[PDB]
Amino acid sequence: VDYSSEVAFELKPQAGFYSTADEEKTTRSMQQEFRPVTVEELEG
Amino acid sequence: DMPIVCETCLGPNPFVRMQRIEFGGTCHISGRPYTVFRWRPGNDARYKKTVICQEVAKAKNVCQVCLLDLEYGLPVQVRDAAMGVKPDEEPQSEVGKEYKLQMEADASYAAGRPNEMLQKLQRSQPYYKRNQARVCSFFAKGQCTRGAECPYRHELPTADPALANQSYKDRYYGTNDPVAAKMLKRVDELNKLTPPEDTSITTLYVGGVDASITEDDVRDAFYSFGELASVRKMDVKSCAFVTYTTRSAAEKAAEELGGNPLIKGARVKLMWG
Amino acid sequence: NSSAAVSRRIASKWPRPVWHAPWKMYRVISGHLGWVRCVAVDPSNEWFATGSADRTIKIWDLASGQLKLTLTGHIEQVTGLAVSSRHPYMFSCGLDKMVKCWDLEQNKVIRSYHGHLSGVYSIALHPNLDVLMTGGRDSVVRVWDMRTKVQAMVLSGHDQTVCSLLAQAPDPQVISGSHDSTIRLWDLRKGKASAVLTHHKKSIRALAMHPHEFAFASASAENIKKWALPDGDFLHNMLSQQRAIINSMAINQDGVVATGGDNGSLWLWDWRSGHCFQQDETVVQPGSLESEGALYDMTFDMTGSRLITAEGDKTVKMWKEVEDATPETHPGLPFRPPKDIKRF
Amino acid sequence: WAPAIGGEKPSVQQSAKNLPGHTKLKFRQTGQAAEEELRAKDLRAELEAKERKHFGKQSGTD
Amino acid sequence: PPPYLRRKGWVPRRAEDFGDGGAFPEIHVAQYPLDMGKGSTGGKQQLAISVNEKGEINYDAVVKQGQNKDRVVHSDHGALVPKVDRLSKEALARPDEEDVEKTVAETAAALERVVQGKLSSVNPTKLPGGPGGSTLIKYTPAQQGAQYASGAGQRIIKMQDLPVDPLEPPKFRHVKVPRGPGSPPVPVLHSPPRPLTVKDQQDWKIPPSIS
Amino acid sequence: PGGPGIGRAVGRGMPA
Amino acid sequence: KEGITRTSNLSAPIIQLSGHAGEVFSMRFSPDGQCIASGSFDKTIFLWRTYDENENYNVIAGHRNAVLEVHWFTDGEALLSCSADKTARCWDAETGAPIKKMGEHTAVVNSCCPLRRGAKVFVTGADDSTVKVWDMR
Amino acid sequence: ARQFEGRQSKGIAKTVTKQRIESHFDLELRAAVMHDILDMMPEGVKQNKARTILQHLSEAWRCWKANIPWKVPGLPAPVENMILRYVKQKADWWTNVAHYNRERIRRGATVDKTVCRKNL
Amino acid sequence: APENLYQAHLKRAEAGVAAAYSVEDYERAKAADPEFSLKYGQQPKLPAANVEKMVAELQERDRKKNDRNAHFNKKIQRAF
Amino acid sequence: DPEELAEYRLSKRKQFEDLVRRVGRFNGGVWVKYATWEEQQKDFRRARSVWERCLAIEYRNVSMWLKYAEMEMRHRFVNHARNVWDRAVSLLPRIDQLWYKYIHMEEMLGNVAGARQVFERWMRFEPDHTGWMAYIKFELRYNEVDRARAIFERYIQILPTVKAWVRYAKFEMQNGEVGLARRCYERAVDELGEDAQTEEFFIKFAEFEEKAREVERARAIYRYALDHIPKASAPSLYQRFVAFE
Amino acid sequence: APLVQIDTSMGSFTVELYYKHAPRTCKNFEELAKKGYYDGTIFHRIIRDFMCQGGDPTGTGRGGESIYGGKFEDEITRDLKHTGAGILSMANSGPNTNGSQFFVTLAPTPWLDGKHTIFGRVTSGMAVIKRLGNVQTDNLDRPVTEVKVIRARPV
Amino acid sequence: LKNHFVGHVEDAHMHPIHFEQQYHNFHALGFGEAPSGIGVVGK
RNA sequence: GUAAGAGCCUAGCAUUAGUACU
Ligand SMILES: [Zn+2]
Ligand SMILES: [Zn+2]
Repeated sequence: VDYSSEVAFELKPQAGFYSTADEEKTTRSMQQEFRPVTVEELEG
Repeated sequence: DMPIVCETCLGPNPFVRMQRIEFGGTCHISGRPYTVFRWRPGNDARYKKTVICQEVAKAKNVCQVCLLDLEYGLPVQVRDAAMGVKPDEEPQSEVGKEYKLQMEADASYAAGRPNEMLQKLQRSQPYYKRNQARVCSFFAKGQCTRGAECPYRHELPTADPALANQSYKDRYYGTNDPVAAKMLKRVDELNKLTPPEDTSITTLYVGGVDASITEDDVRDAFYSFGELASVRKMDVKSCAFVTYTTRSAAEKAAEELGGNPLIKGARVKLMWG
Repeated sequence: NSSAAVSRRIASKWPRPVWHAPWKMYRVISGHLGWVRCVAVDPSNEWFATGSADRTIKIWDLASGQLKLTLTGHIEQVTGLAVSSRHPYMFSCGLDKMVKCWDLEQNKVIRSYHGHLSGVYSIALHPNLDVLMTGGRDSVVRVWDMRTKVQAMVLSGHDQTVCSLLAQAPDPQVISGSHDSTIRLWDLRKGKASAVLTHHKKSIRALAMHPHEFAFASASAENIKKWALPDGDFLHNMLSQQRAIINSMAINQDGVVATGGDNGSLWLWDWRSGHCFQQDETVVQPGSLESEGALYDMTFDMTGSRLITAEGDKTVKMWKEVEDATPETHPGLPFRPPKDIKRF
Repeated sequence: WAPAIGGEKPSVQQSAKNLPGHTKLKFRQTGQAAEEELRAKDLRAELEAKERKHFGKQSGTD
Repeated sequence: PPPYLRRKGWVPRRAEDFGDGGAFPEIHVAQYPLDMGKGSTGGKQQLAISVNEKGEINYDAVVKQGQNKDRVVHSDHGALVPKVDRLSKEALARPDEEDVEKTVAETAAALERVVQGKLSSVNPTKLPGGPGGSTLIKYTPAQQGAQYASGAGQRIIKMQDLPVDPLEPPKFRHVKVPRGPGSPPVPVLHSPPRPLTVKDQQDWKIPPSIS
Repeated sequence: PGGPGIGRAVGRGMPA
Repeated sequence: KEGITRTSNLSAPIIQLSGHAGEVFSMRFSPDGQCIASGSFDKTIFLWRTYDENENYNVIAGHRNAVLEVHWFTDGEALLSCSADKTARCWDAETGAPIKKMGEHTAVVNSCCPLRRGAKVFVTGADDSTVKVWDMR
Repeated sequence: ARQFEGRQSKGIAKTVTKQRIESHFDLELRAAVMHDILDMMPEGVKQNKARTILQHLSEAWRCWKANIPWKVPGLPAPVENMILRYVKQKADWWTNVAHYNRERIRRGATVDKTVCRKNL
Repeated sequence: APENLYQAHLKRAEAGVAAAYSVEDYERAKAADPEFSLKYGQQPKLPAANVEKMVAELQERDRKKNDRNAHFNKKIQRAF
Repeated sequence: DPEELAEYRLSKRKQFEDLVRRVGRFNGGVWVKYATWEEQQKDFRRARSVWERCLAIEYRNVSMWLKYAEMEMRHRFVNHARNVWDRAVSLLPRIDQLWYKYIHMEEMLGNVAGARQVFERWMRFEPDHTGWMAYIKFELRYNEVDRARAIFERYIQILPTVKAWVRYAKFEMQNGEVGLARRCYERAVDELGEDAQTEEFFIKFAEFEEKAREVERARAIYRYALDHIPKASAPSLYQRFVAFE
Repeated sequence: APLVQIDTSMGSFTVELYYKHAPRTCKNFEELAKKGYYDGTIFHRIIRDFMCQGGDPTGTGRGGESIYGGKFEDEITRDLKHTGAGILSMANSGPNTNGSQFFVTLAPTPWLDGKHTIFGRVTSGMAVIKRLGNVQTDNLDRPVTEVKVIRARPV
Repeated sequence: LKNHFVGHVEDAHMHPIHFEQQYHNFHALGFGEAPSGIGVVGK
């Protein structure tokens, strides 16, 4: 599979009482960021 | 029980004989065995068959045959662009795609205002010429013996050579679909009214205006995109002068109103005055 | 309402226990060579079958306790037994993943129901359709056509071993209890749970229907609950805790609920009030461990006057009512209504 | 540690054990404990009769 | 904001211009209270609250979704509560033998549907044959214009099943997927946790096994 | 001489 | 539930009669209102009860083409069937036998009507542009 | 069909045949002990010591076979009694299989080549 | 212990209300908002700082905080 | 960072998917690593799907609901966190800690109306004394003593106990009301009625009327106690009465 | 005439009733609120970006009675134009066929100007309407969680 | 509220002459009867 | 010495849809 084109077997969070449009936008912005990270920092 | 089909891909006949081949094929997207339907749209037609699952069809509101959208008949790109919606999240993999399907089994396209963009960029009458025999591959190579009898078009292929390699999955999803690419570059040029080398020409010419449109009516048209310096009628030409005070406002007025807007019904053209 | 409000209602209106004569154990039958694991009474009430860890099914005379016949066909323990009321058929399941239809006119296995991926733990015959239901360690109730041996249905959703099973003619036609601590009430037409009951904290190893009322009892290591049907409305807990894993539960027509513990306890409760009028411990037959003392199955005979228990000391034990008892000579354990104010 | 869970065109592979057999069910007739025949009797009479017979005619004494 | 028939010439521009929202039909510019009506409305509509006559909110919609929409889901505390109303022999009364007979018949019918599907569909010696006859259908499109079907409204479709070759081997290979998530979870309607002593923490300390 | 007829209760379907 | 004023004795207020294998071209209620004569394109006449089962208790055959029109005779025991096979036929209803088959028309016998007061006489008009009157005996 | 549909190698049930008889026993045996373990633990006890209880059951079986009396000093008596009852279940099974295979070996009935060694 | 970490959860509760919010903060947020019901689901009007407060608060918590055979015995001398 | 990153991410995601199809269902631990890694990559669509696949395996694990909602909280996804809390608290309404952390998240955002609505849902599931006490302390924290008083009314009704009543009365004697603390002891003996006969109830009555300097009231209390209390229970009460004298 | 009140299971919001541009419709809504008619009365049709229909007591959506005994006529103007959210208009099945059913608009719906008689706008509780448009609905635009109008009355 | 997905699919029953006759009045000739009963179609 | 696999180059199975201009 390509596990960066697609989300593997994606289970989207189920809708609740609160509107999560803004949260989804922020997640995309975070994904867009590309700060330098070493392998140790990314694996912890 | 019935294909989900573009009503162009049913041809002029109000009566349709269609063959129903249950388990007749694999969906060209979900790779799933499904019920195929085959038919001849009209007398000048060939026999077209459905290309995708019924579900995979009604997900993206596309025809089972042409894979074009159902409301406007433009590829899934051009509609997704005007819909402004995210890239396809749907998994390209088939383990992924079938997992998504078996999920959605066990538990956005109908509620949009008609987009003027798509409406502007669509065909008025049906492309029945899409329901017609392929081109005779033996006529191309000059070796066709079948004469005029050939059920295949006795013409040569006149096609973009980057085109004629289109992918099902890409015309259904919307990624590098060369036809909608051509179409969006067309609208890119038509949305590209040349802002001339003269920077200070702050006037836009409004031509083809039918007489029942008055000068304050075109003022009601153009006031939104910036301050007007002066609007000038001349019905002899059925045309108008409109000068603004800032260039960028006339740029706005060209960019929004270059792709032939209609003020109160009149098909009117814009030019840099 | 509340727990306080309802507790006061309960102190006022709890159904009082109906007097039930005590039961005494009058017969041990030795002869199985492994834990007796299942019992089943024949609808004529003249023999019972017991399946064992020694892999056999023994047919016993219900009045003499005499070994009529031994049937060997399972490779592993016999875990469930069901004698058909409408067919001359016995059904067995086993840890060998196999379900068998025994022709009782041949004394032979004539059909096999193939498809459990692990050991089978529970069996139930639909009382009106020619359908059987088995549950096992694959967390699934497999619904079989009795005739064609076909797996008509899989009831999916449990997460651990389906340990108990009920079948009735009204909806829910299958009730299962699992090691995942839930009870599913199933819609047999749709193949879907019509209810999931999550009130138990331990695994539901025993289910029992009331012979006449639209209600079932479920039993855990922690509580015996009583549930109204169709929808599985929690009625109540038994007013005491057998502090045991309950392997087996049988309900009588008098409303004697017998529950049998993994420690060999046998408590007799009043259905309808929830009150235990008797508490017994097993005696294990000579040689046994006292660790090897569980009570794996119990059934009442068809009259309700005998209780046959299948035990881990490899005995069948038989209990009869001391019915020459009267509410004065033999009241048993006496009742105090649930007077407490508690949290539910 | 964890068993396989067993959830449920059709495949055309036909097993030998899945060929037709025992294609009709036996039902309990009159005389084999059929349900309508068994409402008619008192099973407690027959049980206490058989138990008394066994329990006396194993004791060997009147 | 100016009251009814007091708004001539007074136009709103911002959210704060509406008071607590609403828009003005007297005005003839598009208003956007609370920024409602800005392009598309977002994604994935939210669950709704249900409030009583008295004002007791219901949050069940969290738990009553998907396949849980259909079934009995115990969500609250009163499902945990002993029901004295209901313990009488008359309260726990089986359905009418007539309704039970209808259920037995419907279930037999559905189960024989499934069993005969499993027998026939999966049996391959069933000799394949002729063409599944034409069925007419009347199909009325979404989009009917005087250009579609040449100015006709509806379509009659002759649906002709094409016969399959009896010698046609199995056409599609079978695909493997992991099983999906399942039906949605159900509230765990437990009694209060019973406190583990530290004693009963120690009498379940299991020494390590030294082989 | 009962023939190959049945009568069953069914609602009348509606197009909308 | 919904309790809307049951008019008839029928089990339900809408009953579909199935069992035919062709178009149903004409139907008729018994004069005493407890029979159905249904004539199909399948050249066959179903006899249904109007109450308590809606049982098609008889299928009368004997026309070689679509039975286009059916009436009952004034007493309800004799039936007049008219067809496309150029043949009008008098049948006995209770019995399942045909009484008198007259085929004088040259083309499809479209229409017929039996007289309701007087003798056993029925008109039949067919494709030959001729309307013919037919006395029973 | 195997050529054109592919092998249906997926969750179809394997019979318990003579070669799987002893390994399936232990599957089922351990699953049974695991049932009991999860039901025996009190409500807030970390339910992960079951693996060490299963190791104690393996040990107690080897100790039975070798005729070694065992006494784990800190084993809860419930856990120990569960182990003893299931080691006795295996001991009954194994001894009965030994009785059975001895009668077949004595008769001359067909036994595997390893059944002779296992029975000795 | 749930009582130990419960008084530590109340440690955190009263500490964070003493650390991130004030009485006029609270009461003027209310003075803007009459509904303190039936409004469930709709996010409430509160300063955008509040969010990072929570985050920073919990992140605060964060900065407070052979081979395999050695561990085994180290459990036993621990116990034995 | 570019397209060398992306393929290291492909490699580690294929590693995670392999480990998860192997070990994922039968032994926990793994989805937490997978989801914390996807959180390190700042990919929250992917990490939310990993947490949802954990909870699709086993939703009854409080640890997983906590780690999920905390991932969501610590990245300021606060409506997402609320939704996780709503589900965790709907599905496991008997884990007090879920309710605590939902309430805490709401008051850390200065959302005390939302925190209070979570407290109302929790009180509907009838928590222990500690749940009602936390609710009361919540309403005190925002100096809402009318609200805390209404919670005490509900508290002493729901759990009718001496602990409920003596805590109510301690609240009142802290609160500024001493005729109300007397009122609450009096009301405890009438409402509680029976089973208000006990040691610590009378010990608390004595100490209250003592720090009210009504020592004749307190003597009546001590006697009426020794009268009503079973003198088996008398040693502590009587030594404390000696301590009064 | 001013300030009728709807309080629903999702919340409470209040609409003014326009006196001059549409007297018949406004009097209808006034009086029907007064008589206890819009009680229960679930919002049956909710379409995002479009409208929140309500007013049919039967829950079908097919007909809601009036004070005049049946239908009545529109009051379309070149003044009253559906311009934004919160506009309260009547639901008709064509020209001059209003009943009781109304809809609050959630968006600018030009394509209804000339067909649906406006009579007001939501003065207070636009938050409730925003939350109410985004509620979960089925394939018929019917809220999957019933949105009752627990009480409607003038103020 | 519609039946199929992109419109309403409804069962029909005619006699077989009629499908074929209309299908070939339009099919071959270009102009035929509308199946809705509303006039004729095409040129 | 098994014999497993990864890859490289070259490496003959399935498909019938899609190609516009005021
Ligand atoms: Zn098409
Ligand atoms: Zn050619």
